[PDB]
Amino acid sequence: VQLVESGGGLVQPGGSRKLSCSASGFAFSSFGMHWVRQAPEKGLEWVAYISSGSGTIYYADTVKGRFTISRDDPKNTLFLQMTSLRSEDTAMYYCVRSIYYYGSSPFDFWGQGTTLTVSSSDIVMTQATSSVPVTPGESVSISCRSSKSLLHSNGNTYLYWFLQRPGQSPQLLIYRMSNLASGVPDRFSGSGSGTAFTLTISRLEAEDVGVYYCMQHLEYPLTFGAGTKLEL
Amino acid sequence: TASIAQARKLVEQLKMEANIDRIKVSKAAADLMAYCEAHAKEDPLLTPVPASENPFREKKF
Amino acid sequence: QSELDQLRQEAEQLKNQIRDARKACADATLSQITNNIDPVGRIQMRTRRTLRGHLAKIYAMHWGTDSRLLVSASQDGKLIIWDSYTTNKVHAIPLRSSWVMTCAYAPSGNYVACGGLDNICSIYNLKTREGNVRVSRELAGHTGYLSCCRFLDDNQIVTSSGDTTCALWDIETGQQTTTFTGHTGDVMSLSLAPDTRLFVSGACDASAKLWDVREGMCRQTFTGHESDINAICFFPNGNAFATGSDDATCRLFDLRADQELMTYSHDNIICGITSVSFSKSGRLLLAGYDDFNCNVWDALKADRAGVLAGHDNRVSCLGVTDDGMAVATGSWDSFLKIWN
Amino acid sequence: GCTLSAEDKAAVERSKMIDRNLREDGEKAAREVKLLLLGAGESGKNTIVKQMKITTGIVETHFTFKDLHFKMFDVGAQRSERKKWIHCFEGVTAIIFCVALSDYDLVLAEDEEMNRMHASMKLFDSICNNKWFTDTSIILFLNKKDLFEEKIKKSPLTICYPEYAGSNTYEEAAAYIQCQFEDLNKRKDTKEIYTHFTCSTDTKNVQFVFDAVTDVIIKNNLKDCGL
Amino acid sequence: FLEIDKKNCCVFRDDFIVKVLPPVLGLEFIFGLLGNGLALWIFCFHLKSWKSSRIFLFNLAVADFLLIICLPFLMDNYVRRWDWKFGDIPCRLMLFMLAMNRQGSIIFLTVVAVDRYFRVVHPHHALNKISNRTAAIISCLLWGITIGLTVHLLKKKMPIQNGGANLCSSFSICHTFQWHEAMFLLEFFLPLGIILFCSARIIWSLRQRQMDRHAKIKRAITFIMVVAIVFVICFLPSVVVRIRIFWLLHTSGTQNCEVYRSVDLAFFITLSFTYMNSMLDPVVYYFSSPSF
Ligand SMILES: O=C(O)c1cccnc1
Repeated sequence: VQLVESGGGLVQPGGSRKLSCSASGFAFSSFGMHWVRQAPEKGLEWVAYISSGSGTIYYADTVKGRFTISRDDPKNTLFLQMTSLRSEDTAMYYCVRSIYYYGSSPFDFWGQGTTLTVSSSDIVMTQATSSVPVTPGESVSISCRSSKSLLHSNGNTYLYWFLQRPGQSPQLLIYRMSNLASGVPDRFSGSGSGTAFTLTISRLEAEDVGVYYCMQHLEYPLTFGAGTKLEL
Repeated sequence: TASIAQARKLVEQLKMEANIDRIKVSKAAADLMAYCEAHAKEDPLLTPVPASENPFREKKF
Repeated sequence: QSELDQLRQEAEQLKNQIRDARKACADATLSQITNNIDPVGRIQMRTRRTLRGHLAKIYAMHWGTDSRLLVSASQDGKLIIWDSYTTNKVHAIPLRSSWVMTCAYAPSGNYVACGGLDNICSIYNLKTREGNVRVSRELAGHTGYLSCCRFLDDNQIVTSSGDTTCALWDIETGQQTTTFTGHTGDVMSLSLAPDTRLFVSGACDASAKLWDVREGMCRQTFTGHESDINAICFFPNGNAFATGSDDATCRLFDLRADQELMTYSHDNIICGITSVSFSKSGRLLLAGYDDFNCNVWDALKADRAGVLAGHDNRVSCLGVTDDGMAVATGSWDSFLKIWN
Repeated sequence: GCTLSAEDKAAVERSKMIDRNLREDGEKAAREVKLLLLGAGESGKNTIVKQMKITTGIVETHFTFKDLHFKMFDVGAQRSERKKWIHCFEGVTAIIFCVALSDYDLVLAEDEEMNRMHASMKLFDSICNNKWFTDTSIILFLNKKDLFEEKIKKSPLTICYPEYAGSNTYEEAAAYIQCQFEDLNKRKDTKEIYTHFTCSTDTKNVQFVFDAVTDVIIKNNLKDCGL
Repeated sequence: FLEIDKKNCCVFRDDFIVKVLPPVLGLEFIFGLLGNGLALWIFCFHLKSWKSSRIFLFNLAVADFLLIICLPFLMDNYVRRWDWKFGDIPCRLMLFMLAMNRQGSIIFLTVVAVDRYFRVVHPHHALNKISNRTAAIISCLLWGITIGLTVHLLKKKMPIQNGGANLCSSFSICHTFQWHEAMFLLEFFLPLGIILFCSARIIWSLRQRQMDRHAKIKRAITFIMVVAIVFVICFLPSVVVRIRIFWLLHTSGTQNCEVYRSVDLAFFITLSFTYMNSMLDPVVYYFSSPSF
């Protein structure tokens, strides 16, 4: 499974740029695809989303109107046409694989995105801590606070934990507040109730360090938390 | 000799399932009845739970 | 030929000895032991959900052990994983053979099986890194149609077949580790025991055989029916099981008594049973019929508690969830109904 | 309705995509003609499938003739009893029934007191008067025709049919086999039996199958409109 | 005598109408009432509109049902000679219901005949295997085609007074050449050609396929000619007397009207022969039908 984003580079402001994502190794037409920004030395930020079969397209209200996301399910290719490129649109644009059925793990595969450089209501996810130094072996509890109850009426709590290692695309750890992702070892665990959340890492290692983002998936736009960086 | 192996293994099977310690039908029926009363409250089909505990309801839309 | 005839004389002696031994065990019927028991009332189950989307006759369904997902197989070549609480479809698996007669959800939920007239138990990986459901294995050792398959684990699956044999398989190997070669008619149903060490198998020789999965032997044999046993289901104890036959009677047998305990028959019923299940306590015996409706039997008094009548064609499959919450009932009218 | 979550909505959308694909697959399979190919063990079904379309299980034989997709399901490799799986083909368009009519004198391999044509007659009686094919029409094929017209020059039909009062020419014995097979129909007003002789023909058997299937599709179209 | 809504159209309160038209309209009303009541009740509750052709037959049923429930208004008009005693916009919608349900019944007879044509002579067509959600789309679009041609009566002045008698009839003998009389001629002649071509081609195909020997095909080839001759003997005697009216309009103008009295008495008795098709279409289209 590979998501290889293309495009980017230096774009002078007011000019368009089409960000292509050549998907490979998975059934691309079945996945709802997202674009997620990451401004330099800042947090993750969701940009656009297109559904499986292109039937439902959401954007961030920052990019609502200026950006258009599109698919080519034969070519296995996701596009993002970015008209009127402002100077806050300079970021690394990750393209995210996500599928939605009962028990699916959306946001589970991220591409190594393109660094695009430009010259010059929402559920607020508040991670109050921002840097936690821990030695390998300590039991960390990274917390996250929501501005709205992510517990929906059906029973599950749409809270998504990510790990962005340095020099790496973000990787889903915990999907829907308690469920570990597929490649994730049984050392991360999620717990919480409605608004107050915590990711308890047990027996930390050297690769478990990095930035840790919580994300809501209850309501669009999908707001991320400001990431809790972990060092040694 | 054409099907003596089939018939002799049928005799062997009738010999081995004759040599099982059976339980009297009263104890078997009483153990099924004791399982039925020991789990009757944990049965949402003979005791129809009200709709707040039932995941199968009627939809507005 | 003296030897074959004197050994079938020994076989008839063994049948007479087994018959008189289980008659010596028969002292008091279950219907006269549970005569003091207050019967369950008029069971009124409404169709809560109806699952639309199959185009042909549904031949099998199987509940997931999470009691929310169920797979259903129909002969439009489609294996559909349904979400029952939301009614919506989780997967549609197009089958390589349209003639599917059985389906089985894995208790992990990672896999699903299907099989039928192609004599192949295709096993489908539901949870792939890709978003498609792909075939993980095709078990191609049976010579008759597959009538029932049942997952023991992620890697073990026992498959009934119309070649008069059951077979315990290994999925990563692809070959049958065990073959159960005792039936003389087409084996039409399986039911694993809850501890998964035993399984019963009803066949078209009107006999249900209790097998041992590990030892590979026929432990007990249960002959109480007159016609072909189409359906079988273990009691939730694991010490009894009911059989649905084309005799239009359901019979509950016991493993420890090695005999029939009850007969769930009605004189106004002439068509056979296609499907048999129990509720979570084993008090209710859900039985699907060819008179287009399920019947709810009191499984301790043989009095028909309720009737699940919503199907325009023959009820072909029914399962009660593992928490006993619902009864899905699929049928030849291309719909599954969830009852509660 | 906004009672669903952001993931419940996308799961409902995925289910509607699944619904769209299921409807398109059902519409694709509705155009295809399903044919249950039956017959005895030595009845010449493989000759039929190799001159019409130009391991275990059942075998489907897809072929296209005059912009119809046909699907011929050979079930000869099911040694299990037909009662437990013949309802799978309830709703098949027609039943191709091949009979090697040169096997009137030949006897079986498993029972040498019953001749093969009377076994094909009992199979035709079980299939035609079945409760699942009360209105499924039968395209009956009498296959080995030139071998039959040689073998009746070498051996009479009285070996097969004792009540026969005709001679050993081809047309008498062939019409007698055809009528003795069509007298096994006990419906006669609900299902039709279409009969053909298929020895060495060039694209004529599949033309007969297309014409009989067209008559079946006309009758089912008229039943879909109530007429 | 003469009357001018916008042109001179001789209208007549003839005394044979009050004798013979309320009995035949009462017979058509109660016979069509039992027929379309059983038909719409079955099509709504006993068997749903499962097929495409059952949808088209249900639309024929609701068309001639709307016609027969409009019919006792016209019967209570026919108790009078031509006095409409029920307002002005009720008679305008009454003439709308009559004309629209008569043309909608004709359009749905024609679409059932074309559906049978494609089911017989083109049996491997995509139009035979069309779903319910496009059969209902086709039926509602045909309802739109009918209503869009008949709302021009809806924009009329409703009752037109004679000399004190308040007439309300949308078939006035006017030389202006309104869309209603041309729509009468077209709604016969184009569906006559389509129904006769489809029925003759169905009979020719079911004879060329040598499949008329079946026990139920030779019932259907009679009950297709039956619906063709029912259409003809119900709609042709109105159209030939309307062509007599047009002949008298081309040969006579609007000068002497006392031959128009006999011609219009015949025209309104044959207009009762129009509504007896709405009476007959239940038994002939559904109670003659198997699978019902
Ligand atoms: O129903 C009609 O078509 C009609 C009858 C009389 C006058 N105008 C219209």
